[PDB]
Amino acid sequence: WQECMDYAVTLARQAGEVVCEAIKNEMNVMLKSSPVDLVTATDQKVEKMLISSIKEKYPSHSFIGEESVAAGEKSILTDNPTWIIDPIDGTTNFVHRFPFVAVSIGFAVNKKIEFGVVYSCVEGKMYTARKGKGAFCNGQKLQVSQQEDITKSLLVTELGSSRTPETVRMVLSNMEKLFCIPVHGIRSVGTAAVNMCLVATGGADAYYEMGIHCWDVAGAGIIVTEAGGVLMDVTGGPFDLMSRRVIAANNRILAERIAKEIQVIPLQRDDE
Amino acid sequence: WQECMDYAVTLARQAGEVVCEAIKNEMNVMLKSSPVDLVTATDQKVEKMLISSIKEKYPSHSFIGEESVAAGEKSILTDNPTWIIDPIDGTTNFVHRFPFVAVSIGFAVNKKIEFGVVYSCVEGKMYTARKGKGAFCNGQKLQVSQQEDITKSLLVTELGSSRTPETVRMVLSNMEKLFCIPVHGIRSVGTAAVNMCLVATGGADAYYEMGIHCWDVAGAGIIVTEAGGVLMDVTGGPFDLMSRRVIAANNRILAERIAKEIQVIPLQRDDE
Ligand SMILES: [Ca+2]
Ligand SMILES: [Ca+2]
Repeated sequence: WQECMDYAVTLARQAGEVVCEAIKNEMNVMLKSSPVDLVTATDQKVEKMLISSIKEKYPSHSFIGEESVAAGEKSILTDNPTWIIDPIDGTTNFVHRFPFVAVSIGFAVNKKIEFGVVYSCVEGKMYTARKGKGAFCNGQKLQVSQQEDITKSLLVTELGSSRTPETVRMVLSNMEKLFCIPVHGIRSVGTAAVNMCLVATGGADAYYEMGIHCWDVAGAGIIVTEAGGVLMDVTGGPFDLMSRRVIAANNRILAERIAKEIQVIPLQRDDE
Repeated sequence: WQECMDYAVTLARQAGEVVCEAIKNEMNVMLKSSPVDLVTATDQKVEKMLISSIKEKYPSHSFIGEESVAAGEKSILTDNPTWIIDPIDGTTNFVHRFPFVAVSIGFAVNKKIEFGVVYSCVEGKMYTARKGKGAFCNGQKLQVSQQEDITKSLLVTELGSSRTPETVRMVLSNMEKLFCIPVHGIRSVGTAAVNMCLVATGGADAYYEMGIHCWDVAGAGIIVTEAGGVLMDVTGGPFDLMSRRVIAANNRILAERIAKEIQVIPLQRDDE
């Protein structure tokens, strides 16, 4: 695994260089499933780069990538060394030049995540973690916050990709329950990976969301657990990479409390 | 006014250094009017520092500061040279080490903002604007985005300091109307002054909020207009620095469209 990991880091860093030049040029903005689900030619270009480079040195391995699944590929995770890639987490941010866009590379062996690389381009911050070895941002070790009281916590979440009134009302209703506990506040920078990395640095205490996909959270989940945090399903049960739901918190006390307060939204899983 | 402005940029960088050393330490958080309305000793220290230094060089000048008003001073704006200060915009972010924290200085003469300085401490980004002279971030000229189509905008807003069931429901109800137009998304970085500065850079298209105060928006408002944007009331009327409500937008087509969808919350003015 370490050989794979340091290749992943040189790859994440050059894919990030591509994204950072592209953000300052004109862009072709295209639509995937709706007027608000967006893709650009840079997304597709970076995933092609990443998957071809990895196949070259590791032909035996599997790949789950956002744009590949958009081009009809499948997201079923098997025990084979799988690379789970999102070339640009933050495409809406990227299109707008809102300054938070990340490349996320997650690696799973036996359906368990072994390492994660998340590179935030505009900030120039590389976050990395390998199981048992700690979580880092540009060499500095990270640790989650120590907060255990929900009325003193700062949470991060997103409003989601749907615009169906009933799903939207459920998202907002869940934000209302949390907000009125009361919590100190809720933030949204626009990318699931960066939201989870801010939890790993201790800047936020918890992140929760329903509607994400495995490629958005694969790389950052292990940066959270290796910074001392916790991953959990919104049922309060164990985290399932393919279920489209995640609570990533500094500790089990806040995660359980968030799960107790929010209601599950119906969604198709990534392996269905 | 240019000498005042050169001084004011020196002060903001100094105060900003105080805030950035202070963020790395343990803090005693105090409460003001509710359990989510926070203040720390640094808020007060940086504010008394800013007013002492300016009052040394400029003894005829008036001041509106957040903690000074919290200490019984009055928020009235007259045609006198007035410095409008918030020592730390983003106290809740400061407390959690969530990295968007700003020092803000607006200077008004004849009740009109002449110049404004906002220093985002943890990023090391100094934003400045002088009427008729343009807005800059660290020496780089800024320009708002060109978007005139609401269904393709990215908006920033906050969830507000109130936690009264009714007000929270109107804030979220207003947010649901805009979300469902649709728009591309909504972000919240935790501070009025940095949210407005992201509109000035073209990274977001508009910012709206009700419940803010004249010290939160005095420094950043001039930066948005000198970058090519407009400030307006949520009612569509003229922007009033004391009415607790603002739309800072790239242009009047987007600002008026946002004013159409959202409903006003009754608020108690700053000058009463
Ligand atoms: Ca993506
Ligand atoms: Ca403040």
